Amino acid sequence: FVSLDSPSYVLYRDRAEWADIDPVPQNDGPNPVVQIIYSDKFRDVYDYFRAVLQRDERSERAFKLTRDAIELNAANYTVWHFRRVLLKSLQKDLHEEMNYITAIIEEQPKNYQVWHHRRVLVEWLRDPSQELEFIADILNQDAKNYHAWQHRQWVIQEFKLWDNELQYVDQLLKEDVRNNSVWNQRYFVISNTTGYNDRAVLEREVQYTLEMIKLVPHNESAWNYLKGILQDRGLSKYPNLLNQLLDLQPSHSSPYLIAFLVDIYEDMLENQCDNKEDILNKALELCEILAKEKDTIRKEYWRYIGRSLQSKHST
Amino acid sequence: SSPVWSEPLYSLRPEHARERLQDDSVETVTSIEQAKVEEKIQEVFSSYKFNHLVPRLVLQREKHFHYLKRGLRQLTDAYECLDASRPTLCYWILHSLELLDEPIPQIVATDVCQFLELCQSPEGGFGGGPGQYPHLAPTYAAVNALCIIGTEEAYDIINREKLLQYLYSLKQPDGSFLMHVGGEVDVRSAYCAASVASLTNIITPDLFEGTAEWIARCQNWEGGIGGVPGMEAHGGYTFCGLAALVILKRERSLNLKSLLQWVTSRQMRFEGGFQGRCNKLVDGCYSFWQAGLLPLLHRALHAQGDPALSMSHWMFHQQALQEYILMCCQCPAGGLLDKPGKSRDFYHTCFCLSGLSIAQHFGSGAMLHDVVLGVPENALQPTHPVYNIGPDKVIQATTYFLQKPVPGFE
Amino acid sequence: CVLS
Ligand SMILES: OC[C@H]1O[C@@](CO)(O[C@H]2O[C@H](CO)[C@@H](O)[C@H](O)[C@H]2O)[C@@H](O)[C@@H]1O
Ligand SMILES: *C/C=C(\C)CC/C=C(\C)CC/C=C(\C)CCC=C(C)C
Ligand SMILES: [Zn+2]
Repeated sequence: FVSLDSPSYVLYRDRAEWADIDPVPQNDGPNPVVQIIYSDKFRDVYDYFRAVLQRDERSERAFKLTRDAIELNAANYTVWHFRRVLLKSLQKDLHEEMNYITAIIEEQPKNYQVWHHRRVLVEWLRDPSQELEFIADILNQDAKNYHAWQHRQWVIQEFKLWDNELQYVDQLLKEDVRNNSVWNQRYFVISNTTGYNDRAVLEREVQYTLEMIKLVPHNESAWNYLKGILQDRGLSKYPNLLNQLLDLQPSHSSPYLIAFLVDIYEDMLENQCDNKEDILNKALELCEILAKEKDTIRKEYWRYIGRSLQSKHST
Repeated sequence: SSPVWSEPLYSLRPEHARERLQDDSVETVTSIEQAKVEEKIQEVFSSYKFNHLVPRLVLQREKHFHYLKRGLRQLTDAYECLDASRPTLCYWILHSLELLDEPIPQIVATDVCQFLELCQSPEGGFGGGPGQYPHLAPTYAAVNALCIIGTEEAYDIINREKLLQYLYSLKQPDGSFLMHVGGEVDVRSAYCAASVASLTNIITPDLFEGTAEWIARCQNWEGGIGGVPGMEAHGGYTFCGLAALVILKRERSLNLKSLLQWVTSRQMRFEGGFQGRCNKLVDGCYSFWQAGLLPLLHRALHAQGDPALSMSHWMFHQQALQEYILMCCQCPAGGLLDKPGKSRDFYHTCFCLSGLSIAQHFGSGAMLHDVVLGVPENALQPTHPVYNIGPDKVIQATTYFLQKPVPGFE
Repeated sequence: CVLS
């Protein structure tokens, strides 16, 4: 009806239709700590929320009240919980509620409660038809909104909407190839569809990622994805990769490349590679280079790697 | 070496300029935002250098103390958005004072006790404020706050029998926990649950059945941990997950190698602080979420008999982190923050300090090695990496509660 | 930066 900011808004203590119920003040005790100096409007609504909650009044008036409590503080999970109780008790139109939550989320996209609420609504209606489009809009405003991506993964997995996600992924990666949330979604979509065991899929991915690395050599995301899809099997299992990288090093000796090389050597030494002494030596030289010059912020990490390599493969 | 009145800084070395972003001439929103911050941070850094004269850095303890002391009692309406997180505001502020080694007047302590008592639900746990349903976030905060106070009065306020029942009413069959009845699920809940359960000594064999397995499923291809299986690696959720498994003595369920390499890569080569996710901006509050992971990893690896572990340092740039917090994260008026240009708040104040303390103190076995950058007074009180409250406070509380039986169980 |  009327919003907290509308010119015609009226405090609840002044509403005739609310006269029959006494407001319940919040009991902070005689000597309050972390006491918030609420605005008159804020306290007004909460004093009445407290009342309806205490009485467990499943009414249309209470339902409208929660809407105001939520606008005052959308992070109040108690209100949200009660609101859902009312949605059921009153048998409210869930599609109407979806429109509501849609607006709420647009205003406050980084709130835990709002997203959880929308997930409950989609569960109740078993209707995801609006999900991907909605989420895409949120992501269009903040491509890395965590709650947004989490919700999207849930919808896709729960309702099996995989068909167009890889395309979505490419779209966003074109917009910002530094978007780590998008590289993650990529792994999410592939590992859940074709999987990475299909060697044709793996190669496509390795190619794609190498191509992105060449386009933007200092984009850590691509490098992490490359190591991510090959690590389980073992970096040393892909001999051509080492060669390719060694060829690019003289021209792209970024800390990412040098680091990847140590990662490979590590795995090689772990799998009884040939020329163990030679591999260890190149690995230690790189660790020193990363610690003293190319990646000094991680000097301690590298020094550790150096010592680990020695304790594991010196002989 | 240098005179005592001048102390060379890592962030001011001429070669430190090389650490500036290389966008490969390919700009996207990400590089553009990163470059902007770097531009501002370089300016800040430069303001602390006067050619070869580099005055000692100073943590403004008094300004911080006065900001905190005020908030502990009263807060403007700007905090209306945290009305469902007051016990959390309590913990943030008290831990900050604790870290700053500023004593808590007996009167204030008793008032806080009463307040938290008013927030306790009859069904167990604590809510965001009096009359609010219980929630693990504030429950976690309320127990830590009571343990920071450490009096038997504080300890006894917790209704342990109902607290255990409450944890049970949030346990899911897949090993996870709801944050509150009918609420959302993610790794924060496993860490809240385990934190309060182990401190108050209310852990049953089945309480955490399947939880370690569930947390492991949260570590991803990046090596870090996401909020839920499949999601992006994130400093906050990663701290939650590891510390939870450390409590459950199940750290081994994770690939510690990928996790270590992930977290160390999260410290910004230029800023000196930590980002929460790869390719995102630096933020003072991760100083704890991220850097705090190192001590947990050190402990986990040390228990495995790792011969290559350091006996004097955490595997991150302790000095660099201290330079970011001290030169970029302090509000002149008191309190700490995200980064230059942001406004202060008790959340950032609590965590910037928590990280600064981890960055200054190393401990492992009988080995202790401090690195307090700047004036000696900067030294903060140590903090427990799992619970992030005084180590002394953790020992006192666990000892106390170990003396009570697990509610209705043998 | 909301935790909850
Ligand atoms: O850091 C990788 C590491 O994490 C584990 C879980 O501890 O698995 C994660 O990463 C895999 C890709 O590396 C994914 O297939 C899996 O779903 C995700 O949980 C370990 O198996 C792995 O060594
Ligand atoms: C900019 C900071 C952001 C977005 C938050 C990231 C941190 C997270 C998710 C940590 C959450 C921790 C929890 C719920 C347990 C700790 C609870 C309290 C300190 C009250
Ligand atoms: Zn922050």
